[PDB]
Amino acid sequence: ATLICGSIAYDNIMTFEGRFREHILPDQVHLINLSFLVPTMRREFGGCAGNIAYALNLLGGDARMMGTLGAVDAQPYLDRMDALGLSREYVRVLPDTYSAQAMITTDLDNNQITAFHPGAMMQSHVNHAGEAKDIKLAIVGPDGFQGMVQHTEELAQAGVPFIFDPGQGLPLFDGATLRRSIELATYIAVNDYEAKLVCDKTGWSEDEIASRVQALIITRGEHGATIRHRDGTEQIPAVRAERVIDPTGCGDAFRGGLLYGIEHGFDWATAGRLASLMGALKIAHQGPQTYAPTRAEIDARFE
Amino acid sequence: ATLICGSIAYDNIMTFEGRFREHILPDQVHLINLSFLVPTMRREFGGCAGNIAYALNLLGGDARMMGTLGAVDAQPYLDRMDALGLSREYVRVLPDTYSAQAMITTDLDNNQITAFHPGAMMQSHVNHAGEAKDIKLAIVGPDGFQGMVQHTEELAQAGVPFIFDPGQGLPLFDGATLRRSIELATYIAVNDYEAKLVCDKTGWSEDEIASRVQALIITRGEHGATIRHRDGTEQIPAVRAERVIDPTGCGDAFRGGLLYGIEHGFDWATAGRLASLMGALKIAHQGPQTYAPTRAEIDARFETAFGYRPKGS
Repeated sequence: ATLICGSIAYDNIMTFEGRFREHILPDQVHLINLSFLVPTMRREFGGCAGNIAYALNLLGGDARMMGTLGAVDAQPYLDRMDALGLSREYVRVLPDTYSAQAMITTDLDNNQITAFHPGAMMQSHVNHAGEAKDIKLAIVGPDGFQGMVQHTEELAQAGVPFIFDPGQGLPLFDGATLRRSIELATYIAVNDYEAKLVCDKTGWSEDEIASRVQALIITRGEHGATIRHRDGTEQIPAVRAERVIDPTGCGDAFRGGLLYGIEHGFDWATAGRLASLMGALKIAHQGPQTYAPTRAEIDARFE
Repeated sequence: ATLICGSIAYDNIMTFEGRFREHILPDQVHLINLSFLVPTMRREFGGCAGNIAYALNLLGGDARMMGTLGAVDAQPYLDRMDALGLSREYVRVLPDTYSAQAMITTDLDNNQITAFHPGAMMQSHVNHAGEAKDIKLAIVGPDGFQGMVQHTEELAQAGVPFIFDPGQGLPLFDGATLRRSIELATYIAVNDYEAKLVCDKTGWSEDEIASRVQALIITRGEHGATIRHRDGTEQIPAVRAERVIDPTGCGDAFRGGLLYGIEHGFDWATAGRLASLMGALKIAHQGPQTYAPTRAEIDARFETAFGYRPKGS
């Protein structure tokens, strides 16, 4: 099985049928005390653990989420996991906390207010990667900082091969902990720019990073991807999209495709293309987890 | 007893370490993209019926909440009403629905933006206010619109005097329904900007509104309140808060006090003062229902602010 260590999040998408600006009051200190009804408040399913697990599930793989939700608002995702046949074993629900979530409100003129609450994601380290069962492969993506660090350590202790994917959590890393995570890692995935940040932060050249992992995966997105291994470098081409609707989640779809390749028999040339294709399949849809290709639709679109 | 019609909600209170006034200006033209971190979210018992009931209950009144909750998450609020000695006869719980959820963001100016996910509140008209027994007085506060209008008509038909408190529900009213609600109403409570809205929407002046009820009560935040009744106008002084912690529920705490004053035969000056005190007692604590003054404390604080002890006439 594949142990997907990452954050589990909701995006609450809210619409204000009105205009924010018409609600500043002319008080000595500008007053705003706006309340508005959101009867069609949307629940978008997110977080990288969720996104990748969803992508690995569609491929026919066996995905195991290790992430933390909040008891205040866990049920919807728990319900969704069960209906998708996803294991909830390593999904810990913590009391008196909210799940990781963004609140996104747009008015009629398309002005936006975004509040992110980290929530249950900041206590993801209560889930210990090593103390599991039947894991052949993992991934560590963006999560609460402590969780990310602990997972890398415990996955190595247990001897599990794992993709280190610091993602948007990369700015929290210093020279030393980034250097440490790379050595313990078996693979690493980043985009072209993050690869550059990693070089700049570690003080190691790309060559030096490569020698410390079985593969270094650099996604260029719309210009494709690259996979640097022992024998050399695969040049993964970009997959032609049906349409561009929402780029949000493509990276995680790409990873879902990638993790299927490693766990199964596929070489880096096929696995890299599998990844690429997953990124193109999600983009033609709104949200991270709305695209739902059947497996036969994936291998037909592969050839 | 006093029937408290209004929303029952869980408040989800977030802090913005900044000022909305710095990012939302009406003279500006660019697309707003305010993005911020909310390190803390506080879950609290809220909703206008809950808050007003809690306040009336603190004073020793008999508050009967009439509102709807959702089955998926009603339980802790029900357990709380039991613990508070608040009767649930008129609280109805609806299957396969969430209770109302307020997503409240507060900034360093104590300015607020609320996204209100009504859920079970949208079904609040499953309650019939005209069937409530032993009711001598009522408030109709912010709720699902259909429920608001229905409570209004039913309480009037049954001859129960009521305060019409449209509050955040006001944009849901058109002119004719607003006018009709006021005609049916015995008292109106609004804040100062809501009063202007009522005037603009009804086409009535504040003078004309006042003439159509026993009292028009207008709250002025930190400047206290105005009560326009048949025999003059009372200007209610603010109570300086012991400290300013959380404005959520201040208006409701005020309504709690006002309702107590009306039932125990307080004159408008004394009723408004008590209302104004409850507001200040509330603000010194986090959450709309965290404050728990004794009746003795309420009384001592009233005298300290106003110069006499509040008495029924």
